[PDB]
Amino acid sequence: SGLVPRGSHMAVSKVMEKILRVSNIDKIFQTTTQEIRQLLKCDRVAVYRFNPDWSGEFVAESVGSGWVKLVGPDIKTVWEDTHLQETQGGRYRHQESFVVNDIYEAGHFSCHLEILEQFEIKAYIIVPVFAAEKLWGLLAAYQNSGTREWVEWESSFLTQVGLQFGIAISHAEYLEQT
Amino acid sequence: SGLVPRGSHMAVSKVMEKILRVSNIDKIFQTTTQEIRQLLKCDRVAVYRFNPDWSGEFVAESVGSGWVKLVGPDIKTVWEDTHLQETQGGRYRHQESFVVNDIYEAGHFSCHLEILEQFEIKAYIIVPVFAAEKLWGLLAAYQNSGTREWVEWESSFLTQVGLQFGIAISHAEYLEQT
Ligand SMILES: CCC1=C(C)/C(=C/C2=NC(=C\c3[nH]c(/C=C4\NC(=O)[C@H](C)[C@H]4CC)c(C)c3CCC(=O)O)/C(CCC(=O)O)=C2C)NC1=O
Ligand SMILES: CCC1=C(C)/C(=C/C2=NC(=C\c3[nH]c(/C=C4\NC(=O)[C@H](C)[C@H]4CC)c(C)c3CCC(=O)O)/C(CCC(=O)O)=C2C)NC1=O
Repeated sequence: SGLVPRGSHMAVSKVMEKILRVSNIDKIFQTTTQEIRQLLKCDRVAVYRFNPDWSGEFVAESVGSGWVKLVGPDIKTVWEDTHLQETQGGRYRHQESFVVNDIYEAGHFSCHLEILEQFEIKAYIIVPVFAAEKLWGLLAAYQNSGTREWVEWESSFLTQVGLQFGIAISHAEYLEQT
Repeated sequence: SGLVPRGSHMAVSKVMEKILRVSNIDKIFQTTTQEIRQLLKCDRVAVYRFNPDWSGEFVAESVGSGWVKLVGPDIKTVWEDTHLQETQGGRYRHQESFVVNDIYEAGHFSCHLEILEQFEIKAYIIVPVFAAEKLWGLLAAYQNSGTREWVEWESSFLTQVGLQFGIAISHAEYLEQT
């Protein structure tokens, strides 16, 4: 019997069309984080951009009602993570994605737990965004309402959109090139 | 622990870069069918294009040594399939993909089996290629050496490249638009 279209495949395909047709990458990030958050039924999806010193800030997001807005006019949410700085991007530098069903089961340090608790994160998936051969930032999906048993299609989907964001950034650089 | 890059994800991402940078869609089909065939370790990967009457022909392929070449200069391999014609594209019109581990276990008619046997096909995956809202053709992976227990990542991968071929064709149309 046939295999009908899958949500993740159709969402990734839609991102590709936007990259082909939309020059405003901010707008691609804003609409795409929204589409991802709807498909994953999670509480926040965010793009985090590294600074040269490996600190960074949230630059785009979609967030459900009842959770704090971390991106917007006259807001700048910075996270200067000393592990990511010391290691120049952690495992993400090696193009690894990471899946955490329960932040209390991951062996995080308490100062890291504190920040996760501040953003009300209970479970997450984090993937790399590479532009050219450099780690440019991270794309993350968060569950704030409770723990979550993420499945393979969900982590693969988020990884694939991270690749597409990377291509979007790279292509914009290429086009300019004036 | 981290999830390292997956072959299918990196291959789909490479196709997207080609679509952004390469105007020659023939060339995208030829190099991409080769990449797919290597990753799937199968014997033939082919793009089949429909004519207005729902007959069609193979327009690009990668094929292993020892199997017949069906695409090339001064060759035209047509398959006029009466089921696909009568139904205007079969299940593929509804954007369904199809996975067959063993052609003898699928309930095919003997005249269909005959053609499959002519091309030495034992097992296959077939996916749609849509350009705009129209079924433009099919992208197929074939095992000729024996039956094959295809797995989910393989069918998802082929489906995703079918979507990307569709976007490639659509975008080329859009750009012309002169
Ligand atoms: C996309 C936004 C985002 C960021 C930036 C983030 C940071 C972050 N901090 C990490 C680890 C870490 N972070 C810290 C430490 C600290 N962290 C601090 O903010 C303090 C300044 C300092 C206290 C000393 C340490 C010690 C680790 C490694 C141990 C652990 O996993 O907690 C990890 C590693 C998890 C892994 O891949 O194993 C991430 C992803 N998570 C996110 O979702
Ligand atoms: C990409 C290249 C390619 C093509 C075109 C192809 C054709 C093809 N013929 C099909 C069915 C069919 N084809 C035919 C009949 C015929 N077929 C003929 O070539 C004769 C003219 C005629 C004899 C009457 C019939 C009766 C069916 C439906 C029953 C069956 O599954 O065999 C199906 C349906 C399988 C499904 O989705 O269930 C396909 C995909 N397979 C491929 O890999």
